[PDB]
Amino acid sequence: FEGFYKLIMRRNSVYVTFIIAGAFFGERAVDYGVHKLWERNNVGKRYEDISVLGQRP
Amino acid sequence: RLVDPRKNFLARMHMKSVSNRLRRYGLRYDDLYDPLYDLDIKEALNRLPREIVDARNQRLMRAMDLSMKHEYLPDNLQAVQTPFRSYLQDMLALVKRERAEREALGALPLYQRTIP
Amino acid sequence: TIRNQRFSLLKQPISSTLNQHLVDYPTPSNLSYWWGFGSLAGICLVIQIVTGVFLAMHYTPHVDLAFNSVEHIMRDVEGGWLLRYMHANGASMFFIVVYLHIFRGLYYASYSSPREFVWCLGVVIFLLMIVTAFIGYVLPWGQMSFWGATVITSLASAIPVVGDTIVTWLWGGFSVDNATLNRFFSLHYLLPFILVGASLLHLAALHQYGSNNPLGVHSEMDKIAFYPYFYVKDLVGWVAFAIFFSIWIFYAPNVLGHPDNYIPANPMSTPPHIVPEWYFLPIYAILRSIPDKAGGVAAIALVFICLLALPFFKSMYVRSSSFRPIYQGMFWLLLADCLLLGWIGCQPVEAPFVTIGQISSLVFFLFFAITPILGRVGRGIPNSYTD
Amino acid sequence: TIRNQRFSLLKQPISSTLNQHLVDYPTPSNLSYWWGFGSLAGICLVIQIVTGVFLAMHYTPHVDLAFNSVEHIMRDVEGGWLLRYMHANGASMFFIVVYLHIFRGLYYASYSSPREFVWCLGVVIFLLMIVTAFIGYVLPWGQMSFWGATVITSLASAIPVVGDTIVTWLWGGFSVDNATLNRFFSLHYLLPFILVGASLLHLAALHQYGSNNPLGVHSEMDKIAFYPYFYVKDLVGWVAFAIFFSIWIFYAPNVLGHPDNYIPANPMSTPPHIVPEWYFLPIYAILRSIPDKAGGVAAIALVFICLLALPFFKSMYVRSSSFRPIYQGMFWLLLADCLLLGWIGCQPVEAPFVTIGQISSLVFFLFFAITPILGRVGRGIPNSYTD
Amino acid sequence: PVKLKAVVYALSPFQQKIMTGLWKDLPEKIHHKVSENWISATLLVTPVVGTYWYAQYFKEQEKLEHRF
Amino acid sequence: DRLPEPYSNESAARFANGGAYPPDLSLVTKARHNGQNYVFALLTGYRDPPAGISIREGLHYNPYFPGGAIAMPKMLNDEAVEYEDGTPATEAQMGKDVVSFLSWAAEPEMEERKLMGFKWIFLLSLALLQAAYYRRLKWSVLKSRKLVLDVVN
Amino acid sequence: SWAAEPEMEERKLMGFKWIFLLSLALLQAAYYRRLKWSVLKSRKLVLDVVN
Amino acid sequence: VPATVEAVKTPNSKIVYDDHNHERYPPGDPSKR
Amino acid sequence: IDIQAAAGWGIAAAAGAIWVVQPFGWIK
Amino acid sequence: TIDIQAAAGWGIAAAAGAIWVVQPFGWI
Amino acid sequence: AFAYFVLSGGRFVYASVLRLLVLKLIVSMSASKDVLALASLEVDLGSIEPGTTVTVKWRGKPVFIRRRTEDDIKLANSVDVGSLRDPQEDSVRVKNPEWLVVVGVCTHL
Ligand SMILES: COC1=C(OC)C(=O)C(C/C=C(\C)CC/C=C(/C)CC/C=C(\C)CC/C=C(\C)CC/C=C(\C)CC/C=C(\C)CCC=C(C)C)=C(C)C1=O
Ligand code: HEM
Ligand code: HEM
Ligand code: HEM
Ligand code: HEM
Ligand code: HEM
Ligand SMILES: COC1=C(OC)C(=O)C(C/C=C(\C)CC/C=C(/C)CC/C=C(\C)CC/C=C(\C)CCC=C(C)C)=C(C)C1=O
Ligand SMILES: COC1=C(OC)C(=O)C(C/C=C(\C)CC/C=C(/C)CC/C=C(\C)CC/C=C(\C)CCC=C(C)C)=C(C)C1=O
Ligand SMILES: COC1=C(OC)C(=O)C(C/C=C(\C)CC/C=C(\C)CC/C=C(\C)CC/C=C(/C)CCC=C(C)C)=C(C)C1=O
Ligand code: FES
Repeated sequence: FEGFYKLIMRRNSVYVTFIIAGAFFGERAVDYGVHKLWERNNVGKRYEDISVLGQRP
Repeated sequence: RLVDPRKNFLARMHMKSVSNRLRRYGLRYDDLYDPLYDLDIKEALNRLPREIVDARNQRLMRAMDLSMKHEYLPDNLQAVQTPFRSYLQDMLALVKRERAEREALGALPLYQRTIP
Repeated sequence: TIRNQRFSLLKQPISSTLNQHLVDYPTPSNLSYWWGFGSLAGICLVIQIVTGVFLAMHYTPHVDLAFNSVEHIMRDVEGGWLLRYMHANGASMFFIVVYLHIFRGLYYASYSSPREFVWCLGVVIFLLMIVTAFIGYVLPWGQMSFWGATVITSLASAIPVVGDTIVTWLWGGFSVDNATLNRFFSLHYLLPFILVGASLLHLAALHQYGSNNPLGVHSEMDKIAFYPYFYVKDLVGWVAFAIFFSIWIFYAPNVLGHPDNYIPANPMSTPPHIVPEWYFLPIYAILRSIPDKAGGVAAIALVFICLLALPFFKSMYVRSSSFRPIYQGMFWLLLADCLLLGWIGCQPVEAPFVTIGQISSLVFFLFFAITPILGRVGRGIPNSYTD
Repeated sequence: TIRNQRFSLLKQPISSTLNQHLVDYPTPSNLSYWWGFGSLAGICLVIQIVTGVFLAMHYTPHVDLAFNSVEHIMRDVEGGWLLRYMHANGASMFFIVVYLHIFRGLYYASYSSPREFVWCLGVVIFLLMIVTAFIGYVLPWGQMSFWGATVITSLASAIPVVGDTIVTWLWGGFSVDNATLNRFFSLHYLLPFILVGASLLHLAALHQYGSNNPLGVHSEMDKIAFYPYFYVKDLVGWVAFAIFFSIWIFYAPNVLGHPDNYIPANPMSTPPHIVPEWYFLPIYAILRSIPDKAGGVAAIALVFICLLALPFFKSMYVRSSSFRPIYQGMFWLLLADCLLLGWIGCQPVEAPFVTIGQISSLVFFLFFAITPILGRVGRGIPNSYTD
Repeated sequence: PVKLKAVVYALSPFQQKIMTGLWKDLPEKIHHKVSENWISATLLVTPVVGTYWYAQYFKEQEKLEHRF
Repeated sequence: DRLPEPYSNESAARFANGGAYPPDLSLVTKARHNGQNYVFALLTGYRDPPAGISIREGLHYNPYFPGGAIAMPKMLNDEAVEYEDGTPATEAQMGKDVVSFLSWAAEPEMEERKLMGFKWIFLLSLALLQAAYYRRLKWSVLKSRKLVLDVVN
Repeated sequence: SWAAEPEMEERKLMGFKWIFLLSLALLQAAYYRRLKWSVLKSRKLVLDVVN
Repeated sequence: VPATVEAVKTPNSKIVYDDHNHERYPPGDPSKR
Repeated sequence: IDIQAAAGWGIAAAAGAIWVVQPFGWIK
Repeated sequence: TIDIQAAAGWGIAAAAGAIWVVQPFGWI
Repeated sequence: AFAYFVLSGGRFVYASVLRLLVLKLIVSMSASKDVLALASLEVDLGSIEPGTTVTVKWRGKPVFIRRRTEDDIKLANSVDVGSLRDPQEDSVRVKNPEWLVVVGVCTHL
């Protein structure tokens, strides 16, 4: 808690790492959340939802 | 002339609108005449007494501060404004008269604009 | 101050020029958000160049391969669709930002003294933007690319003596063909660099006297440094622009264009609806209004002559439309006229659009004809409106 | 004085920058003709850009059309043989002038303080020239072009972990193919404009302190204006260069080249002799003298590292070789060594050229290792040679 | 340099609220925007809208006249 | 390998179709205004011409086609195709399905493009809120300032 | 030989013409440089130092 | 006496800032850094 | 102030490399 | 009255240069 | 006077060199020899039904052929020559009163 907190506002090197980590985790969480809502809104329309998927003849 | 407010009512509306716009910022009409626009205004301004030029500069700083803040002058301050009280037109006209007299007699100008 | 020791690193010779021109340059404190479109235009130029250099790594300027290589970018190149849509929609965004940039100057009389050279350099820049975007639109080699090039390269034929000679030399042959496409690609790579250099001269010319302000008055009493105040102000516009640009790139990537460019070029058939990009429509409408080929080309040239002659017209010493109610009304009529001209350009050449375009073109030219006499009459205002 | 009126137009703001940086710039009066190769290199860059832009109007960057488009330039477009020979031989003239320019800086120690940044910017320019000329040589898509691009992109494989992935990323696939040729064309149009900017910064860095002189001494007591004295001296060099250039263009257009590039690229069979352009041969020689993959690439990087570290060595306070007999003698041995390395690169890899190339590479690196030692020992010259 | 006589008091950016001023005196802001610009908005919208409707009216009458 | 071509060249296509060339359908939904809707309406819009309109021999009437005379015959008839999933192959079902296939063929990147749009417009809106706060925080010292001058009017 | 270099005859005529013309320009270039510099190269400089 | 002269000669601890754009935090509050 | 800063900036550089290049799977 | 002669002299030069750059002897 | 005479001699070469280099770039953009070698051919054609228009190809110039009915010929002969922007008669533009053969390229642009 206080250990990381005092390092972030005191050293710019730590703060820069905090920005990089936030960009990494923040973008991944948004990408995951957007995909979950995309899957929910498109039930049954996916490529793997095809009933005859695997029997061409 | 059609620009006479007393004779033409359209000019009366034009003068009223300009006065109202100027009064909101505490600006005189002669404060809109900038010395960078031409060298005659700069010469006329340089000939004016210091107390007039200092007051012009303070009205301009007040107006630029109001414009930056998205504000107008308070109505109490707006009541004491004199948007059309002149301090430059007479001196500007004299400077233009002197410039034309120099040109008529074939003399070099006292000042020229820098080629940008 | 004797500079024996080294002070702040931004004042060293390594970065003194950048400090005085980008970081500490004094700027009027009352600048509005309408003054942030010059920096946006520079960013749009950077986007166009960066995406264009990477698109040229996959594009083939041959009539037999141009259309297919663009489709190869959209389908096969990893991330190709994004580069193509950021470049196609980027040209439209560039023109939107610049059109707003120009009309900001008209509203505030930014063209007036002592910044006449800034306006004149901008007009040359606008010409470079028009030429650059047009020849780029021929590169996909679609139906509108081919027939768009057939018209503009024929404009030289308005010259009586050497008009046909220039048309053939411009084509590289007797018709629009691979010679025209190959030479248009080389010019489309070179002109953006010339446009970068013209922008640097444009910024340098403005920095000689500084920026104009919404009040249009002397601004030396209240000037602040560009950084950080107008850096963060411009950053707000940059992020808001990115959202607008993203809406087109990801959700409406083809509405700003025409579907006919998705048909491969056919020199035999002709589309029933041959129109330029939306940002060339107002110029196109003025061309179509005049019922004479020679007169139409002269009208297009007269548009740029009127723009170039605007700063040098003897005028009143008041700049801002905030204190010029009559000129303020003229400006809003001109803006509506420019929108009307663009919409007419998309309309077919038939009644009633023919008459409307002629009236619209007449009103556009009236703005530049009425502006000088407003100044001459307006010069007597302080004498008339006494205390 | 009070600048109330307008004096000479050169001192007006429209041309004051050009006047101070070109017409009236203070220049040492004793500059020899060895100081005229900077303007020659600038003129060569302009010639390459102008001829290249017009050649790009006829060239097709496609493996099925690149070779034939160059032959179509030579045979079909009027004066196209002149544009192609001017461009092909212009790259050789550019390197001849820049090589003489670098050696003037070595002889007169123009890299020394206070001109370290000028030398460092020159090394960056030299790297840009090498990359620009190399990727241009791939464009004709001959046998020399294909096998030339195969190994330079393969140089990245010297990196152990990620070396293979960089090679495939540079190729755009798994072999030198149309993807490689198309991206090489885009970069070949862009890098010449980056070279223009780098040369302008190079020029700006030099103007901070002024040019060095053949005596290597303080020159502030005998400076003269660049115009017209060093303009008319540069004009003599320009005409003399034109005669030199015209001889190569009109009478020996293919002597500075290899006939193998007139064979269309064949990915199946390598030529028995495979060499770069002559101006890349000294780098070729150092690469082939190391009997290791990674060692060869490391030595190439060490060449540019040594060129970058030269101005920062603790050196004596005497610049010109005309007062440094030991340094002057080493310079002439280095010049002979660089000539030998270029000749060695043209030779096949076999005895005795392997031993000769190894020794020549050692001598080249010994120059940059001994020069700092000369400075430290030479520091005590004034205290030992007493009147 | 311009000679200036002035007294300026400033407060630290970290001692004041940053965003709540956006929605302060909103009725005054809307009234100022409408009352000062209604002529300007009229001069821009009316010619565009009026011309657009006239063209559609012209097209409708022309289309109906050519029918049988 | 690409999808096979039905004809050797354009001239062979025109000769086998009465002089009209069946256009390539890779980008047809993008190459026409309202492409998805227009193709469906054109496919399912073959009907008798209005009174007073005669169609020359070899052409068919279709109001959606410009001019009304199309050289393509009604090809989407009931049971023209056997579906492996068993859905009834009606005229509208086959018309809807082929336009869906044509839409994907013209825009195979739409799903990736739409997913990128939602994520980055949301992220840029968050940055816009921070950008406004950053601007207002820096400018607060200037906007709240009290300026005292001697001038009145 | 002609098929490989069909422009040779035109190329050689151009070379003789322009190398000859540029040689005249080089002779004029030397006169121009030595005319502008003569005022500097023949000047007499009187200074105060000896050693 | 001019206002600027009066302000210079009379320091005022009860300073009032313009509050149209920003409303201040109560004096004696910790910084929002 | 020198060793700690060097360690901190090296950590940020390593974090940036893992963030720009994602070597997930190469960690074997 | 020498500005007029200057204009006429420069007009001859402009005409002479025009016939020199473009040589329309086969067109006249 | 002698110096100006000598300097003008080299100025002759400089102007010629500048003119040559500028012209060489300009003419390089003109039509190439392979383009000019494809500017003259001949094509034969047949017949079409009345009231129709067939477009043929020559060298980037579509050719409009229209079989005009007798009613079309009367409509094309009942117009004032003076009102025409380009004064021309129907007969001087046609050989067969039924077959109109024109190049289908607008003279405007
Ligand atoms: C229906 O029909 C129409 C369209 O179709 C759909 C349109 O889309 C448009 C819109 C188009 C425009 C508004 C653009 C028109 C404006 C301009 C300026 C034309 C743009 C200009 C060009 C295309 C010309 C390209 C330029 C060149 C070839 C430059 C040539 C010169 C060169 C390369 C250099 C010359 C060389 C020398 C002097 C030699 C020495 C040089 C050195 C550098 C050393 C219109 C109006 C239209 O009615
Ligand atoms: C690529 C195109 C352009 C770029 C990059 C550009 C860039 C800029 C920049 C950065 C500024 C200063 C900041 C600003 O006022 O926004 C500026 C000011 C200005 N520009 Fe542009 N500009 C472009 C096009 C134009 C055009 C086409 C015109 C006019 C036809 C023009 C006229 C002006 C004027 C008059 C100003 C000064 C306005 C003032 O100070 O109030 N510019 N430009
Ligand atoms: C040096 C920088 C530039 C390069 C290398 C470049 C290159 C290209 C290339 C290769 C294409 C064809 C690929 C495609 O069709 O998308 C293209 C298209 C285009 N470029 Fe550029 N370009 C550059 C700058 C610009 C600029 C500054 C503009 C705007 C003025 C512009 C406007 C266009 C347009 C409108 C198209 C056609 C887009 C379309 O409809 O497909 N480009 N450019
Ligand atoms: C933007 C400017 C430039 C453009 C557009 C350009 C364009 C081209 C083009 C299209 C070719 C292929 C045609 C041919 O092979 O002759 C080419 C070849 C070449 N360019 Fe450039 N170039 C430029 C600048 C340069 C520069 C600065 C250099 C030297 C550093 C250079 C060196 C070469 C070389 C060596 C070749 C191959 C010559 C050969 O055919 O043997 N180019 N260039
Ligand atoms: C694009 C190619 C280059 C151009 C156009 C260029 C241009 C110039 C010019 C105009 C000067 C001043 C006049 C002169 O001394 O000749 C100069 C000086 C110099 N250049 Fe370069 N240069 C180029 C490449 C290089 C390279 C590759 C180096 C070596 C790394 C270099 C090192 C220097 C040095 C040391 C000076 C100072 C010379 C002195 O004053 O004694 N330059 N350059
Ligand atoms: C479900 C099957 C088909 C679909 C979805 C389809 C789609 C299309 C489309 C979108 C067009 C262009 C519409 C336009 O120009 O606006 C077209 C035109 C045409 N199609 Fe097809 N097509 C199909 C099958 C066929 C078949 C089987 C034939 C011939 C036996 C054919 C012959 C033609 C012809 C000749 C044209 C040109 C019509 C004209 O130019 O008037 N099509 N088709
Ligand atoms: C007070 O005055 C100022 C303004 O007015 C109020 C401004 O608006 C801006 C902000 C806007 C700028 C700088 C516009 C960008 C500059 C130009 C010339 C427009 C086009 C620029 C391009 C395309 C950049 C490309 C140039 C490159 C890459 C040069 C190479 C250099 C490097 C890679 C380092 C600044 C800094 C400013 O002070
Ligand atoms: C027989 O063998 C050999 C050849 O053959 C005949 C040669 O000719 C050469 C000549 C090559 C030399 C001297 C070195 C060339 C040096 C470099 C750095 C070229 C490498 C650059 C390439 C391939 C293009 C640069 C790519 C970039 C910048 C990527 C673009 C990316 C972005 C913009 C993001 C050598 C040594 C050789 O031994
Ligand atoms: C006393 O100082 C001077 C010198 O000694 C330091 C010189 O040696 C020279 C002569 C040599 C010069 C200027 C070499 C510079 C060459 C460069 C930067 C590369 C080629 C130059 C180009 C492409 C011009 C780019 C510049 C601009 C402004 C863009 C516009 C130009 C064109 C469109 C052509 C000059 C004029 C000079 O004064
Ligand atoms: S090209 Fe036919 S009217 Fe313009």
